[PDB]
Amino acid sequence: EPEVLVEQRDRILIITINRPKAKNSVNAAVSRALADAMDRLDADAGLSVGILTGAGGSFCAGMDLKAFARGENVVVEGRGLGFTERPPAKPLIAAVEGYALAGGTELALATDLIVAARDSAFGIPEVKRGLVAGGGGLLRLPERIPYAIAMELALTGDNLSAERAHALGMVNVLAEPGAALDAAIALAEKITANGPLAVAATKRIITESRGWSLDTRFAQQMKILFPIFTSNDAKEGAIAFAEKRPPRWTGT
Amino acid sequence: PEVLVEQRDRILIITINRPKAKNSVNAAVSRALADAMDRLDADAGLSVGILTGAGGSFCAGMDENVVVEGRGLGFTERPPAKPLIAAVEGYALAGGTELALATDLIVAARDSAFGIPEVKRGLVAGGGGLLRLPERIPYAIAMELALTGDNLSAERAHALGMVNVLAEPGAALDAAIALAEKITANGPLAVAATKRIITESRGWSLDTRFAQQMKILFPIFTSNDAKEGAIAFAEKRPPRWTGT
Amino acid sequence: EPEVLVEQRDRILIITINRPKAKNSVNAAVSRALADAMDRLDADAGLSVGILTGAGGSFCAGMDLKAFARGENVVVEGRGLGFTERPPAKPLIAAVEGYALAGGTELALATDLIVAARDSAFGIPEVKRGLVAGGGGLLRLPERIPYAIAMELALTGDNLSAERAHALGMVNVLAEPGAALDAAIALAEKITANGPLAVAATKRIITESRGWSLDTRFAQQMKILFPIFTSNDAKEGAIAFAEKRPPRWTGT
Repeated sequence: EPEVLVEQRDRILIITINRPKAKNSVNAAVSRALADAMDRLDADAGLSVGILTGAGGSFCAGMDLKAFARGENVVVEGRGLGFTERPPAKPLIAAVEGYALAGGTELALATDLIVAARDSAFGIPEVKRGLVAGGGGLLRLPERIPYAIAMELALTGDNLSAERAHALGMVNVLAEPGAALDAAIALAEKITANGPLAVAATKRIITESRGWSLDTRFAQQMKILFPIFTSNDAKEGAIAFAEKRPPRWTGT
Repeated sequence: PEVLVEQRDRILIITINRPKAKNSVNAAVSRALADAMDRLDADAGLSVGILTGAGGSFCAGMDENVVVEGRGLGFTERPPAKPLIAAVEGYALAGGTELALATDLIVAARDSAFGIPEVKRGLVAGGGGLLRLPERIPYAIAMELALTGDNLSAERAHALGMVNVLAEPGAALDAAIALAEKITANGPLAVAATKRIITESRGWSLDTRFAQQMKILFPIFTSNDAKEGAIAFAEKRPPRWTGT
Repeated sequence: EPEVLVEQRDRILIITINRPKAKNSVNAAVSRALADAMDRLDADAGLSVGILTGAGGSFCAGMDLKAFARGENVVVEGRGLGFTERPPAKPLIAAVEGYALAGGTELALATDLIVAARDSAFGIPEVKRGLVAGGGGLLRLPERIPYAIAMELALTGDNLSAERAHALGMVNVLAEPGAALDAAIALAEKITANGPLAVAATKRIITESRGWSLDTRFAQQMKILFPIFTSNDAKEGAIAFAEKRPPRWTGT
């Protein structure tokens, strides 16, 4: 059985970490296959949105430390844990059941949107074992929830419940336990109904803009806006609306 | 006149005045907005601006040279130096949301709504909504709103810390004036320096931030208002500022 | 009678501003003794976490204006108001009773975590007196709570209650009035149970990462992670977890 399963439903790619006996921990096989799945997602013109999930009712207990200690290529150059260091250009949704701990919280945080079972949990317990979270949890956590609560979780290693992460605005949608994938699919479909060149460019600006100075950010944004103004989709969106009918996207 | 301007002691009230087009921005509006922000920043007897729209709507979005270079849609690309409060009624969608975000403080009717629907129509929000929404509410909720194009209610924007004040429908301007009055009561230079530091510090490195700040602090130490504030407090009486 | 009390309780350094008379405001003696205590915290191998508090029902009323006016060296070069310009490497917790105003709010913000009494208050009223908060409150407050609320508070000068600062995510823990210090100690102890090199690097990464670009952040982080991989504590964490017993940390 593949250590990561990949399935297309319409224009959504569903990516499932499949080591439920190892609590979906990330070895080199998972890390390469996540990497390849994101490549696939970005390259395939028939796809609009990715969804990341774990098999068997749990998202991911983190990095496979045994595999790392033995020497597998778990943290891939320019990619990290699967894609922690190079997320995909297209929208990516985490669908979380059970535990998303350590590297697993890091994978969730590397996505754009999180849908989490009401009974699921996150955390970076690394320090409790004399480790440090190095898959970007320490870079992204303080950017998703209040700085001091991120600090607190990082230094204590305490769990952060899905409901608390939703209250703090880290988790976008709370689902019925067992129903996270379905809710993430519903969310993915809303995004998929939108203009794909506009969606991608919109994600890029949100993401990159934190690195842009006050003085330069409008000009940097404009370089990304520039192909939108003359895109076929931009003209279609206006035509359809004025024709009072649904839009038809081509990604051009 | 497609934009009204009034002075109320140290407050400037700037009213988009085209309710027929749901207060959408044309070149007259845009140029007059920019004109009013410059007026706000020039007069040392003004401390705070308020931006509102006439007749139960704030601004519907973009309506012809509407986007003044170096300034944007009225002021989206160079907001004023001084504090600016949006007073929101009805729909503030698309470019109207961007106008609201370009202000510092948002006072909104409890029945008003925000949103950046641009992607639904194969467009991208270019007036700063994508730059500012993620600064104002949690990053992932901003991402969600941007990619889906869904509305964000005034009550939810208030819960997320983007709307400073919920007001009764029809009363957003009055609440905005009360908020402005709480600010015009404070030292004019110290208020202005306070906004400047908060704004610019976003872009200062940890190793330079205090020295960068000290440059702004410097004339406050010797300002007449600093002495007046000290004199007024011991004397247990209200301060009489001069903006020097 | 000394103006800053410093007490060790096991691995916790407790630092008490001791000028209840002057509402624990910072003159040059308090300022230098705060810096000395932060130096002691970082230098002492038997120390893991600091707690900053104020004697007598109040945290700190801010800079001592009478001291500043008579020309005392209150704002120490390279340190600021005690440590506002140079916080310590080890974790630091503010334990807040009564008022933490003006420079007092800025002291609390220069810590990593805030434990506040349910009836305590924060704020930066400077502008009401024609002054400007120069101890970092204008730098840090918009990093702790929603940006436009930070903006609002700085311009109006309004108090922010402990309950509101907690709802906003600035205060980590609400304590019983009069028992802020004990709740800070319990929080310190959770952090003290964790691996000291790992905790120190964790705080470091969270703090510094705010200034690293997207395309350099993982490499800058790696520089800090590097000695964690081969530290004796990472090994001790594994062995202690293997043997199902408390880890015995060495800081190596």
